[PDB]
Amino acid sequence: MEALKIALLGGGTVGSAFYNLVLERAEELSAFGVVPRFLGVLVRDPRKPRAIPQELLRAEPFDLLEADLVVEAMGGVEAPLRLVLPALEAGIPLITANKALLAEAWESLRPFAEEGLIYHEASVMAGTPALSFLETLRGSELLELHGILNGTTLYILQEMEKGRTYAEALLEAQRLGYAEADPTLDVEGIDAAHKLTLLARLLVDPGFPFAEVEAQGIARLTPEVLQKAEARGERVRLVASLFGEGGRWRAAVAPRRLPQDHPLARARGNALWVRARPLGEAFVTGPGAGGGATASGLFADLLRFLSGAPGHLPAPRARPPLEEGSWPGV
Amino acid sequence: MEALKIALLGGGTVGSAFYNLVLERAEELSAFGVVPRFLGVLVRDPRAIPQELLRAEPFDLLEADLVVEAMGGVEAPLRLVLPALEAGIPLITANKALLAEAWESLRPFAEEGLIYHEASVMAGTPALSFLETLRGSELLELHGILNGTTLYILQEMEKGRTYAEALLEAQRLGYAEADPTLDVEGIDAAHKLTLLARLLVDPGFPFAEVEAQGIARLTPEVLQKAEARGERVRLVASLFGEGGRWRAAVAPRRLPQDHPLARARGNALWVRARPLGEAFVTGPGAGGGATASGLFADLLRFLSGAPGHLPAPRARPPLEEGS
Ligand SMILES: N[C@@H](CCO)C(=O)O
Ligand SMILES: N[C@@H](CCO)C(=O)O
Ligand code: NA
Ligand code: NA
Repeated sequence: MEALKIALLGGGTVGSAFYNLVLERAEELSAFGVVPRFLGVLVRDPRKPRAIPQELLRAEPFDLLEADLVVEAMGGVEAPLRLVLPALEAGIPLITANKALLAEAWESLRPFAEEGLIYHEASVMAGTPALSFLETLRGSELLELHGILNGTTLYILQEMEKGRTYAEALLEAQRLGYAEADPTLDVEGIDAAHKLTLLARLLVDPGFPFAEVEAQGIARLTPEVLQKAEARGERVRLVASLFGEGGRWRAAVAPRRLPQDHPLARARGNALWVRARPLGEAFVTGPGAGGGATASGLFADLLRFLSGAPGHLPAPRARPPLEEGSWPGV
Repeated sequence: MEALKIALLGGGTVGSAFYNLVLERAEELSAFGVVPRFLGVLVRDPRAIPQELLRAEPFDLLEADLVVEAMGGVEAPLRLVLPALEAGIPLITANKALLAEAWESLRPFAEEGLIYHEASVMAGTPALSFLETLRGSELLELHGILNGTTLYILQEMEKGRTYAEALLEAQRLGYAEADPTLDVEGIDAAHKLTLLARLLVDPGFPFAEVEAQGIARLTPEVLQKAEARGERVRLVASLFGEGGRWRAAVAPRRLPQDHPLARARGNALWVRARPLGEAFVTGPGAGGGATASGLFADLLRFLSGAPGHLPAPRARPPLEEGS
């Protein structure tokens, strides 16, 4: 019964949900010969009430190099980057839900992702299978991908359909723990753009640049626009699309007018829809935000690791699209 | 650059789609530093594979890097694959009957990461990888539509087609097992359910504990009565706790018409789990190209250095006495 030494960066909603899920499932972990021990938990304010023992809280960065895993849920990009690099350089894996970090700091992190050191299932659609879904879809050649990747904005549109205001729905989504610390990221399409980038890199181009995604959000939408779409037989959603234009992959995020019977329109959670050759049309859906939903993703990766599987790899080379693709905007 | 020496067992619709997919996608493989080299294709009936590669009799597998099996049956493929597994050679298979019935012999190799079998449930639609990620949570209930032939038949009988006429149409389309009994009496669903249970909740789950029935009581009139009640009938494979133990069943179920499982056009797996919540995957569960996508996914999984599909490390406790 060896120690599994975990350094946890972040003690907010996700880090806490993680810490507690680990404790609750500690029995399950003995089935691999380990007992989880947290070396420490990086938090901003050690005085806040928190379901993590005081004795483990760290206000300043702590040495990571004795850890077996670093789990990162601390927010931002540059700071987590500088903290995880020394661990990665030492061959310590990282488990993360940090889609901005992966999207924006890929020059530094790609070499370690290539070595199977980075697990990030929870960085897209939380614990809903998304990266594992695309790992399987590698069996085919991608024709087109369209996803509703951002939970906060799905929630807002679902509530506006029911007549609720933008502002009301937003505030609710922040209370549910769906929104980013900057909710602009959610509502302007940027969070969906981060996630789209990561899907592109896994599936078709390991160097795909975040800056190439063309993103717009939901700031022009209102209950009246969604009610006019309901009368046309349509639902408006924020959709992240990857498709071929002139022999190159084009990535875009934008509101789209969907037929109301489409899988993407009827999904209650977040959703990822793929057409690929020769499989055909496949889709996955589930909760794409929240503390528990995200911790399920991080824990799934912890189990992937402990089972002996490596992390999520980028696509082994870039390849061009098989066909010219094209949903209608609002 | 290394040669990947592949022994393919089966030259039917699946074997053939797989052979052609591997050669068509040989550039994809060279991005892992390999070149695919088939040793031979074992064939039952002496298709879209060169005649010179066909083998009417079994061939030594021990110099293979990988064995791929899409032969069907149990004991014949088992005896052909076991010497390879004993030598540490991995197996990629779509053969759900084999895994469900010969688990006493196959489990120890599955536990060492030598068996890849995504294609064995819902073909190349993610099902085993979906549950691998769901292990982050604990299962409360699982329900799937795991057989394509019976989904086709029910869908056609909704439209007023008779059982026999839909089954023949399913047979032309290539969905049905060679004996359609395995489809229509729920057995094929019950093989697949067993495999899902062993991955997620109990690595010793016996195929014999699955309580399976098929679609033989169903007709166009029954499905129309269900439609008038706002329901669809489907053949559903369920996994749920009852008095402290996991139970597995296959049977026709009256579903709400707007349920994800009722609205799915292909196979579907629907789960509630703690703390994730409700998740769902759907896509084609049958067919040559669909199956071949699964087997090739597994090949790429293997070549990237990831092990095969592991059983659950230990039986898990049910959280809910459901139904
Ligand atoms: N703000 C994100 C959180 C989960 O990544 C969302 O709404 O999807
Ligand atoms: N006969 C099976 C093939 C897929 O394994 C079906 O109908 O689902
Ligand atoms: Na995910
Ligand atoms: Na599958």
